[PDB]
Amino acid sequence: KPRGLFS
Amino acid sequence: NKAAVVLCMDVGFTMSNSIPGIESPFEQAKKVITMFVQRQVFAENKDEIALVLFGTDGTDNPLSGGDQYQNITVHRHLMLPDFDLLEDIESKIQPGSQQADFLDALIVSMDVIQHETIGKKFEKRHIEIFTDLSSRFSKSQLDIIIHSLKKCDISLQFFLPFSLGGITEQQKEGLEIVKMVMISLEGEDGLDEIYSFSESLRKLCVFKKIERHS
Amino acid sequence: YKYSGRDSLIFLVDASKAMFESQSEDELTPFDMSIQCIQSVYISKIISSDRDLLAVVFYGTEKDKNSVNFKNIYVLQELDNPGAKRILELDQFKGQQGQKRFQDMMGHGSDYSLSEVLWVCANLFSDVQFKMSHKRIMLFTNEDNPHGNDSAKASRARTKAGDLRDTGIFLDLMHLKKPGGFDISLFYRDIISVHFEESSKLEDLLRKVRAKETRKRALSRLKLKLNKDIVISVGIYNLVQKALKPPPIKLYRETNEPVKTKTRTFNTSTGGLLLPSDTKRSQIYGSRQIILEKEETEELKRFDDPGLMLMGFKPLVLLKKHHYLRPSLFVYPEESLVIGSSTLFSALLIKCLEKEVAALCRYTPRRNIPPYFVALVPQEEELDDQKIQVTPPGFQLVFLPFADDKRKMPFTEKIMATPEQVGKMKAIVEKLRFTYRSDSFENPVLQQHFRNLEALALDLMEPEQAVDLTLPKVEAMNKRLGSLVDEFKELVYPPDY
DNA sequence: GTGTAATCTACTGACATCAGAGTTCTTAGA
DNA sequence: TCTAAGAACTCTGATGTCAGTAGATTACACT
Repeated sequence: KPRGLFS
Repeated sequence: NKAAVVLCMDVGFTMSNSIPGIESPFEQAKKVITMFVQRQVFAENKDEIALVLFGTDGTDNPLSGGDQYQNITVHRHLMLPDFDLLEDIESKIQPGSQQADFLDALIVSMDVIQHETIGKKFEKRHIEIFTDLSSRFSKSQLDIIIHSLKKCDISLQFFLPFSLGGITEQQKEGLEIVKMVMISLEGEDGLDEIYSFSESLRKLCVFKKIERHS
Repeated sequence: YKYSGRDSLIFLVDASKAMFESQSEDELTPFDMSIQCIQSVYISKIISSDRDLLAVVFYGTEKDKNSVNFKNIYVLQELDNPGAKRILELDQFKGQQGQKRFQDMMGHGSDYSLSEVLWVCANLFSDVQFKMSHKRIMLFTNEDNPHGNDSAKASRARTKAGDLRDTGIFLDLMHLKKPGGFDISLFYRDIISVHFEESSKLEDLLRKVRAKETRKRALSRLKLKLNKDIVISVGIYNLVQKALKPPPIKLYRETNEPVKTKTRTFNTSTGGLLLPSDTKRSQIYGSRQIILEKEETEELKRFDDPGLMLMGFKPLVLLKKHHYLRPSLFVYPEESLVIGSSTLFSALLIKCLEKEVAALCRYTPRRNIPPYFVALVPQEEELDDQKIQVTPPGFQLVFLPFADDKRKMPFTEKIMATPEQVGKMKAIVEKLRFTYRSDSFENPVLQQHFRNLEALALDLMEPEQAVDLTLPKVEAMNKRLGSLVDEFKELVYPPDY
């Protein structure tokens, strides 16, 4: 799943 | 939930030149970090931001040294995002003329995390580094770095100008090192954690979906 | 029909000594039957169609009052919008003591002439000023021959009644009750629009229904545009609305007057009065404050000129029912704006229905509104039961949801059932069937609110305290299913609650 | 100028509707 | 050792709508 820069 | 955000950018020299047909990785990742900072700004998410604009022509870091933790200027520590930080990103940044390692900046941001994420309550951490892989770096603490990233629950992502699907042998070996590092973080799936910059634009242009817990 | 027009029903009861006291048995009374009918329909109309018109006028009476000072006709209350101060008047007459009052105020029942009676009612409908949508007259008599004696009166009657039929007025009598004498071919086959001693048509006029209605009012007419050049004229109509209670009105203690709210906005630093220009809108983000013009706080929404934007078409399996957003609306061309467009509407409808595929579009209901994505799922007409409209033919409007709506669910794992208990649950689900008709139920809230309204209005001894189908009939479920609850307990239930 | 049209634009009743505000409930909680 | 923050729902008030009505304004027009 999208994480960090995307979460 | 809570999260800590520490964005790591390079202000070196290589990104100061690029193909005329495509925007420089400097300005490209600049718009990216600008559009991304806007994202966590509008959403009232309690995520805290710190910035590392490494590759600095000077050195303004808590871990200043002659060669250890060098050429680093933390824009601001790990607190809530706010506008003036975005504006100061938009204005204060300046093209550089030096070249500096990122693994150094990785450890510096790591130390900021360990020095602050226990000082105040958090639940999970990220570490993001934007660079062009034009650094002279040694693989010394990589095992230890990945170790205590696992221990402190810090997720590392890299963002590179080239696309997985013409770069220097320096850039190519850095990419292979990066693949090694990401697999050493999670495993084979570490390939997905590789990110280019145009894809960052495509995947990020939208504003933050207004999530809501029921 | 003409919308501002209104539905008007005049009431007309045989006030002779004929049925004032027939009372063959001791269970009802024809006047007490008609008055009950009038009271019931009138209170139903109160809530139902508060804007309509009613009037009650008795004939054959001994006292006299009407517009034209005729003989033996008494206009109890003229044509006017329904109101309590009239239900009170009618109630004054409901009862044995009530009928004593009725007889000793206006008369036992003198001679009469339905020719003249219809004259009277005609003048009544004429006198009103507002426009009338439907005009209907209800006799309440039983002397199935108005008069077999003076035929000339009968000729005059048929003549005038034909006239009223021609002046735009309908007429209807419900044959209430007579010993024998329960026929309509005697003098009325040519009046109203086989036969027995009591009228079914008067039964429902006691059904006491109390919803409310609005006519064929277009919610909004917008121009469906296929492309930037072809446009058609569609009327976004509405077919389910969730009636909230009528909004209350604020009144003074000492006098029950309207109180005319006067909210305003004014300064705290000084006793000034901020006029609407002198205000600003604001938000707080990122520890920094924001200003926009009040004009801008709505300018921040201008997205498309009003209308519908059909883009493509889509396979009806994909429009998943799983993601309803707001009540659907209905689509049907309005020939008024773009002449002939009804053709293209029909074309789209026929062809889409034939090829079993949706039609997606952008909906901007009014100016200043962001657009949503709505699908024009076509609908075929159905009439079969009695060749009356059931589902009107055209397109629906299933609003399709936006990403900001999915509301990510707190994932949990699945555990399949064993075919044994599901095989028995087949029997359980079979047993408790029931056909669900659309208008099955009522709001207990709306219904009870309306009730309590009549209660307080009419100084009743009691609220009606309606019993409403919403609550389940518990014993029915306990019985018709049998003790299978213990079966599924022993199948798929251990000791813990 | 004078006078009669035609017809746009008004207002209102009425009905939907966003938003705004009043209210009870879970977690995080000195 | 418990106090806010969001939630949620309902409710209220404006904004905009539609059909209708009818007024006043504006065009047309007079040898």
